[PDB]
Amino acid sequence: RKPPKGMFLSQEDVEAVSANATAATTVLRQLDMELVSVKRQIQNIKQTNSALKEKLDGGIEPYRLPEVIQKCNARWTTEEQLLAVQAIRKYGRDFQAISDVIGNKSVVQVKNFFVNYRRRFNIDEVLQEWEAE
Amino acid sequence: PSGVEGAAFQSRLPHDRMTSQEAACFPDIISGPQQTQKVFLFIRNRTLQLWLDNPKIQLTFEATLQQLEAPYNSDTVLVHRVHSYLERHGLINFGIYKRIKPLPTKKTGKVIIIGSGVSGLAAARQLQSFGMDVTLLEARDRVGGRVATFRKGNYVADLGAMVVTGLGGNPMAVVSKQVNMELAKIKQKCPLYEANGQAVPKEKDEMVEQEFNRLLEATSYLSHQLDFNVLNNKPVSLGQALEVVIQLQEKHVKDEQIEHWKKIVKTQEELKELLNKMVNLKEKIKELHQQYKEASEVKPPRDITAEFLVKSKHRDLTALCKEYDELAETQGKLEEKLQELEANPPSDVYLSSRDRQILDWHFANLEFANATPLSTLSLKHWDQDDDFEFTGSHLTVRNGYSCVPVALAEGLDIKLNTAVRQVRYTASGCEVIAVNTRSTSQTFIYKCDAVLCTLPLGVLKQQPPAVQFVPPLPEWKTSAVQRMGFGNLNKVVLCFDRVFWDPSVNLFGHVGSTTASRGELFLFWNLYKAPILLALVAGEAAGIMENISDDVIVGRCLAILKGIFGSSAVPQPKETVVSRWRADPWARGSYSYVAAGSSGNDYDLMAQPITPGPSIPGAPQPIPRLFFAGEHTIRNYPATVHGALLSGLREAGRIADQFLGAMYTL
Ligand SMILES: [C]C1=C([C])[C]=C2C(=[C]1)N([C][C]([O])[C]([O])[C]([O])[C]OP([O])(=O)OP([O])(=O)O[C][C]1O[C](N3[C]=NC4=C3N=[C]N=C4[N])[C]([O])[C]1[O])C1=NC(=O)[N]C(=O)C1=N2[C]([C][C]=O)C1=[C][C]=[C][C]=[C]1
Repeated sequence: RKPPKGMFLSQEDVEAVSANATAATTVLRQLDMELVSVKRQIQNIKQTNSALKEKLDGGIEPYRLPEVIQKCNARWTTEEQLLAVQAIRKYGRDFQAISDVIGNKSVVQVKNFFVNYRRRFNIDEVLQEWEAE
Repeated sequence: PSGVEGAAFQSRLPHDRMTSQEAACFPDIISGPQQTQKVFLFIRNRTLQLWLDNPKIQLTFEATLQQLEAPYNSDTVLVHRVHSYLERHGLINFGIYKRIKPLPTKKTGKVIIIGSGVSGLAAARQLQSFGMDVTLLEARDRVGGRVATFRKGNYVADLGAMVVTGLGGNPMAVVSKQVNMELAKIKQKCPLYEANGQAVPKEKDEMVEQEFNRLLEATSYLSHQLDFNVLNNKPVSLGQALEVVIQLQEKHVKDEQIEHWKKIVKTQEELKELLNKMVNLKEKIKELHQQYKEASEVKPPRDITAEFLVKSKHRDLTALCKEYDELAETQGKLEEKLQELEANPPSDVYLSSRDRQILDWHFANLEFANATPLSTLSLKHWDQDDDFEFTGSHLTVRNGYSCVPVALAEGLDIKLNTAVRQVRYTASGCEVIAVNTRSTSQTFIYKCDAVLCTLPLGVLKQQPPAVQFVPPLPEWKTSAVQRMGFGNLNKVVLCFDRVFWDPSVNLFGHVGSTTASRGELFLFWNLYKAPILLALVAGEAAGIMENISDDVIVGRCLAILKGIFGSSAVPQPKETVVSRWRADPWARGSYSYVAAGSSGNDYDLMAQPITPGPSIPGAPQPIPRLFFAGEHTIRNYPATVHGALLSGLREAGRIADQFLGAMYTL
């Protein structure tokens, strides 16, 4: 029904190693070459990758910006409203980014902002200019 | 098994069914009702038991009925019929028994039997026992043919048959109770010893053997499932198949390596693409930090757009630091997932050079079993006789097997040194023309009703013929003779003054250096009381070694042995002999095999007798005149003593039935 355990034997494979006198050693050569031609390709890309790693040496350590820890207030200082209007100009609807920039307003206050001051900071215009980029 | 059912089994018969041969002489019973069948079977078995229990004395119709019960000793035509069948076909009272009723005084019919091998002897005994006139014609100056036994001083070793292959269903079992052969069991254990002269260690010994075994099954699967039996018209041999399998095993090893590295690259290149992304981010980062730094250095107070700039760039920078942190994450995974794959490779090779060599010894062992190059055996059929193996441990005939032919020969008309040259057979009888092997111009003629031919297949094969058939054998028979295989295997007998091997070890292998010579002295037997070693020559090697001088052979022989035991534990041999069966003109080989393109069926053709054409045209169809026995004639037990012995019984039966007529068939 099935070959012995760990003996391998396809109908297809048999017809292959018989179809002529040396189809035998022919086929074990195409593999012997297909093999070495990959073992080599490995080293090529192990070498490529080894050098691309030596560029990433040092990490991003000299570029990392210390931890800002600040209490989410609820008042909109004029300064903050101004930061806001510009964060919109630059970021569109990304409420997280705006919130990050302003520093001390949570992702929702920001959404609410969009609705209160909508009239007086022409947030329509501002948003429609952000799109044009 | 045992009881009366043991007897059925120990006689090679199904205890609870009627055989085709029984259906033949009891068509009344077998086409009858199940009830009668059981009575018959019982009678049969019970009789067998009786004979078996005590085969040193004849078992008569009386003495049988004498020992039966109701409802069985009820019908006595039945009992008499049964006993008479069993007797005719040598199931009971065969071999060497004490007769109760000294021999019926005048004989009927006359038979010439060519050759006093065991097959011939066993047949003669039966026919004489059936009161017929029998004479055997032996070319050699001794009985026993391929049962040869070297004797000198206390040295005793067979150059021919040597082992009893299990007593479980073996006619020979009976014979050994009639004849004091000394039967010693053989311990299976066989330590191999590489070319260098040192043990293959348990670790390897086991892996190779086990692979060998798997390799065989593999061919079998290949044959029955994949049906790989013809290859551009020629029948596939076992040898061929073995290669095709090894080839495929080699292939898959490669196949496997290939897709393992194929897995490394696909991953070690997902990694590249990630590192590329990672550089380019570290790039944007470097420059963004600069931008932010320059925007922080504008000391305040600042207007809001310049304050926003600091803020903007600050977020923008942490955003790109989140990313190049999740990528260094990913990077770590793919980098370990790669010490992974790269640490557990698949295997380097299917089999090493030391391996392929040890596997070769296992092939030699098989070439020995079959007396032939695996490239000659039939794929589909080489093992057709496998089912009918006896059960029990193999044995050696410690006092030399010759003791059997000699026992059988006793009482018989045997003309030794008489070489048959022509067999002519006609509607009214046969004459056989033989010569004297010593002065070969000195001629003999034998007249007879029947000729039983037990000539070895090797002989029957000769071109051109050593024995002429007149008229020629029908083509259906000669094709059988061609198609069948007749191989070769040889022995070297080493006689020393002292044991220097392991007394408790019966056989030990030597591993050759090449495929080409796996057979050469590949195996040694410690079997006898005396200090004697036996060395096999099998496979392709056997044939070639026959052209080498005895000394050179005993050369390579001692060489190997020193190699294994120490260059000075191994003395010169006191007496040596070397067999050459392919050379021997009264053998022309050693025993038969199922060659590629043959089948078990050819063996049946061998046994089929020959019936001549009519004398005067339009005269009635004649009686069959020419009959065959021999190891090559018995489908289920080729190549053996017991198998020949059996073919002898067979023919004697069939001959008597024909010539003395069968009273029991009614
Ligand atoms: C060879 C061999 C060896 C070495 C070993 C062995 C064997 C073998 N086997 C087998 C047997 O032996 C056989 O089969 C038998 O014996 C056979 O018989 P037969 O059939 O009978 O035949 P032969 O014997 O041959 O005889 C015949 C006769 O004839 C004559 N001739 C010829 N020609 C002629 C004549 N005459 C006249 N004229 C003419 N022309 C001759 O001479 C003869 O005599 C075996 N078996 C068994 O059983 N056992 C054993 O052991 C054996 N061995 C084996 C192998 C197998 O495989 C073995 C070994 C080891 C282990 C196991 C087994």
